[PDB]
Amino acid sequence: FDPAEKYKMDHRRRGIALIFNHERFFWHLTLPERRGTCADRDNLTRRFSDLGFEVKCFNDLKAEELLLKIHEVSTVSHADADCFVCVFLSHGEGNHIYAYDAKIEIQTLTGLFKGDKCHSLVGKPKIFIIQACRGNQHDVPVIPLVYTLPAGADFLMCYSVAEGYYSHRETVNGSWYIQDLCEMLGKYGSSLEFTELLTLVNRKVSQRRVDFCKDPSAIGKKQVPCFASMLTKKLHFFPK
Amino acid sequence: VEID
Repeated sequence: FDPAEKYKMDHRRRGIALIFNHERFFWHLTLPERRGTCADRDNLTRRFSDLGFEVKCFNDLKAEELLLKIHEVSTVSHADADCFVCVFLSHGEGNHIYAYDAKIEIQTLTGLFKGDKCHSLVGKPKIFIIQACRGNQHDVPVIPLVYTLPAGADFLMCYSVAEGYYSHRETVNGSWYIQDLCEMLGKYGSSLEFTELLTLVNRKVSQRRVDFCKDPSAIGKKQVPCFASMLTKKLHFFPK
Repeated sequence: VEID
């Protein structure tokens, strides 16, 4: 048993990174536009391309179209890839994100990549990154005083905020979480272990606060990101 | 800053 075991990241390709980027919504959902989201999209495109990913973006897809595209990707072979990345930039609440016209439960999307459904990603990291609100709590500031594999294995779910909370987006620079994620990818993505790097992102995002707001009650409010690992090995993105 |  090797405590230092790393995923094999020596396939011919790093893999695909999908970015679903949602700026506007069907009028009847009564959801506000998400200015700054195309900055996140572009930022991520640069950072993941630099790590060797083949980045593919889709803008304001309807739910049916979104589902079709993710199904397609889950069905093409990833045999010669190291991993798979899928990013959602949108509104959300509870356990769902919004496509242009309707909510989608996040588990609907991830289930398509479980090992029985996507054999060519078995044993490979399947990384989902979600910039979206997750409920209606606004976090307050405080100060200190044969070995087979499970079909559910090797996912990493990277959320911009902990369960139940609002997440924040600057109208020009992009979301707090994506800005800080991209800064850390830029500096450390090609060297640090990926969950180590996500932890740094947690610290960066937790230092930010709502500095100004039309609602004075929301001034100084906060956000902590949250990642869930079902990974079984250390994950690095050393230059290929 | 806006809420997502």
